[PDB]
Amino acid sequence: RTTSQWRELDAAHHLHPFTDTASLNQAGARVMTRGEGVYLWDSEGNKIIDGMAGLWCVNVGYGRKDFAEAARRQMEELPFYNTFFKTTHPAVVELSSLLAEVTPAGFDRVFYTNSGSESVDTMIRMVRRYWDVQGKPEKKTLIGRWNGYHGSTIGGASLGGMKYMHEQGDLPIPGMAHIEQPWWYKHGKDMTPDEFGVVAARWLEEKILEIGADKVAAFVGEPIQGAGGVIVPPATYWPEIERICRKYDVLLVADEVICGFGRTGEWFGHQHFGFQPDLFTAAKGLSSGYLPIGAVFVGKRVAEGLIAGGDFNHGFTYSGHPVCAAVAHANVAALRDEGIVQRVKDDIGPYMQKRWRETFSRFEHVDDVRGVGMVQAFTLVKNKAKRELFPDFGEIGTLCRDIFFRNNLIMRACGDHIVSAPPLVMTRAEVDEMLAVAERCLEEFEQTLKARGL
Amino acid sequence: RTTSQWRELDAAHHLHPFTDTASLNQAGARVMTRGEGVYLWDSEGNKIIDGMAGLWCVNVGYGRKDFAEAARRQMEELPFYNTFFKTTHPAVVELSSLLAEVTPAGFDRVFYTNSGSESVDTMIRMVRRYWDVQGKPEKKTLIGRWNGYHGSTIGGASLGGMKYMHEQGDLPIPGMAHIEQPWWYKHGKDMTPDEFGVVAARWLEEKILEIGADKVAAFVGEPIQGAGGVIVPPATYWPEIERICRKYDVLLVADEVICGFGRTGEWFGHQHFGFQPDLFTAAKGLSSGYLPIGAVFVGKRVAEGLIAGGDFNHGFTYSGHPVCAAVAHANVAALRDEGIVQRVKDDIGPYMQKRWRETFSRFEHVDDVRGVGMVQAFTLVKNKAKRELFPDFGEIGTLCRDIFFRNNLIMRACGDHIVSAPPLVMTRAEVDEMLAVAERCLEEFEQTLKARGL
Ligand SMILES: *Cc1c(COP(=O)(O)O)cnc(C)c1O
Ligand SMILES: *Cc1c(COP(=O)(O)O)cnc(C)c1O
Repeated sequence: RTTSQWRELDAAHHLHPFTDTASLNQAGARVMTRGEGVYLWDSEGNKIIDGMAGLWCVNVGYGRKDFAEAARRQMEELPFYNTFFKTTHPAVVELSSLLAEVTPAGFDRVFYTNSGSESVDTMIRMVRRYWDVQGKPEKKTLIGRWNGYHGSTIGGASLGGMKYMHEQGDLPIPGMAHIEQPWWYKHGKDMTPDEFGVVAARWLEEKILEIGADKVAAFVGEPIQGAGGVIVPPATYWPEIERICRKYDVLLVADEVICGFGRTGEWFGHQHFGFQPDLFTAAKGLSSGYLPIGAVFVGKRVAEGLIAGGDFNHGFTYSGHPVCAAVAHANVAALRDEGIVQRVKDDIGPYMQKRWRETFSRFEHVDDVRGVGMVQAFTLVKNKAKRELFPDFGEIGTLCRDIFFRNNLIMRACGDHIVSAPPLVMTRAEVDEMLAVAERCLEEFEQTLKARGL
Repeated sequence: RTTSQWRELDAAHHLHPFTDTASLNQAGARVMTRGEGVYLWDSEGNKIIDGMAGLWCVNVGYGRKDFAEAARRQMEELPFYNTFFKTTHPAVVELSSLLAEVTPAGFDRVFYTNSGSESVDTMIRMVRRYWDVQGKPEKKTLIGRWNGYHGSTIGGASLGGMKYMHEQGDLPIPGMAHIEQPWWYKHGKDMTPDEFGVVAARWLEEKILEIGADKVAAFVGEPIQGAGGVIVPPATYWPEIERICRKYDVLLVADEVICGFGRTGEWFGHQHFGFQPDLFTAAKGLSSGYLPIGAVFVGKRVAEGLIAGGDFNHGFTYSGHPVCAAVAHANVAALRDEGIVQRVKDDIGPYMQKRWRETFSRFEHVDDVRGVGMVQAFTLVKNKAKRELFPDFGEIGTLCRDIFFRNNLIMRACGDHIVSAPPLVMTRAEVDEMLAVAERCLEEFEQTLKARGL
């Protein structure tokens, strides 16, 4: 089948996530056919550097033949059985045991789902059920942040702070509130990042008192905001958020769907930033994207509460799916046993962060060069001196994104932020290869900008 | 590694869907280890007849080594790439094209998810977006039915009509309404099923008029209610429902997550009952549960509307997952090319239905014996003549279900309804084997019932 034929059928039959279907079909979709290591190939034979690891998720890289064997094997002995009928199976039990070993102490119990979005919905129902069991039926409001992302279920879309999502579905649903994000470049004023972190955290206390603590169930946040543009909060932020949650008896929830499983060099983002959530949600890197699986890790306090509540009338047919569990188990064992997470912390992470800042810090319209471990970013700005952003935030980002895409480099544009999260197994030489291409693209971007009078 | 050790680890680490964790952990979970055809084996070596096909989903049966090979091949080539970045891949394109061939005309476009619950959330958001595009922002209420089931996301749980789900999470969310279910045994009074079908359908009309039609976006229903107990509506019901929807310009949605992919003998439940929905939701049988995947099949009218609205800000990371799509393609090809669906319609379906009715007709406390294709059921009753149900609906069903499991037969109890949906590939010999066990179990049930208080 040819490229044109694949594009024709896709256009005729397939509706994509977060896309303008009419526009995509007119332009024709790029057809990705093969993956190896940190590279992809499309139907036209182009070799491509995947600086986004699929979608923040292919942490061990492409080409894991042993994962495929594990999946083949499980699918042959027991492709599926449910966990609804007072029933279980070996794959899900073994995964549960292994996860308990790589997660912080006090996270022994896990609830499985198919996606990060379902994980978030599960977490929402869990935190509300918890307060009901505690004898506090009014404590039901969850607080998230503007520009935070927590998936695409009705629940996750509501808890998320993307107005372009809220506007489709009559969202958010009741019992959801939002505070501003800890984006220093925009909101920092004449504060240092550290003093801004305290101020941005205290926005949470302001909202809790506005609503009434007796009505607030939880605060939920990504340790680093992903889809929002890799917004890295100041070091003072999460400790203050935690102090506030504790003061007002509000549950603290980390959404680890992106930061989870080695992304920051720690196993989980909350470990890097030094707070202790009562639950956290996961997916993506849990299986390195090799098969769909998500999870909610429930701390002991919330677990006991749920357990005391009897029946928990929640779950999905494919919860604990044997094949996905078998692959996830192989992935997590690899991340640990092959020293992949440790390598991010000790070796490739520090190297990436150094080289990232050496590469982009010299560009006239790049600023806020940032990142940790193997997630990094910067922002395209009109004038660094005034911290002035381009109008129509996102239009310039698209231009630069298309230049990357044309040059067979995948880095994503989130508004005018450029972000990257490559496979964790990326070599130092691969890191340098990617940056050399990225640098060339920014030079092309800089000239294209000046040449358009922008 | 022994039964005991898996049960200790499951208790210690695993939170299951729809169960009392405290009780299960005390009693011990049943460990399912392997499957072949229509049979399962547990860690204790018991051979089990799976009369529920996993969870209404293992439609081609266990042991498809060809599906495992399709999975392996795809996972080695491209285990994942996203469909977000103006990108696609051959597996999802191929599946989309095959699906268009087995779905009714006018359904050419499909949106992928990981589960039936995500499909329902997707459908809710599409339905509301569609009406926004029409310039009718108040046309946002979706109507479902009491005892309907549409998943376990916050959205799906709210649209579903299970009170016990509503009472956990503060559901339903706004813009949801419910009408009574077309359960003739309970609500039929002195009407014929056909007369009742019209009355029960008209409950939708009176609800629309109570709310106001300009505020009603859609009616959503399972052609046959699954988790509610295989409630089979009279022949007159769906045509009247459809007539009412057209009268009030209300979208009609079939939830085919169970009835889909051959369960009734047609490819889809709505084909059997002769109505034409504007969208329908799928999962389960889409891949015979071999991997998690779901879909929304979008008809031409709504597709046109979504497409006219530019960005559709919705979707999941693993939407259209290559490996899952490759396995679903294999499954759908098998259902068609191996004549499995046709065989349900022409051979095993009629046989099952005849034998089901022959088997359970004689029992004193069994009534409303029903079914179509390879979904069938009956209800345990205190007195047939009065159509008097036992009090504490569900307690007596539990008694009977337990007898089944002690005799290595899986049939589910939904309240006091006993239900069955075995793999579609079940042979006539296997049907008779299953019914011989079940008949024995019902004889024991009548015994104990009479022995300890009818
Ligand atoms: C991607 C993502 C989700 C949702 O995961 P899906 O698998 O796409 O449903 C939730 N939270 C965060 C932080 C994410 O990055
Ligand atoms: C099982 C089911 C769902 C939900 O599917 P999951 O894959 O469990 O999320 C939705 N609708 C119907 C009719 C179902 O039977």
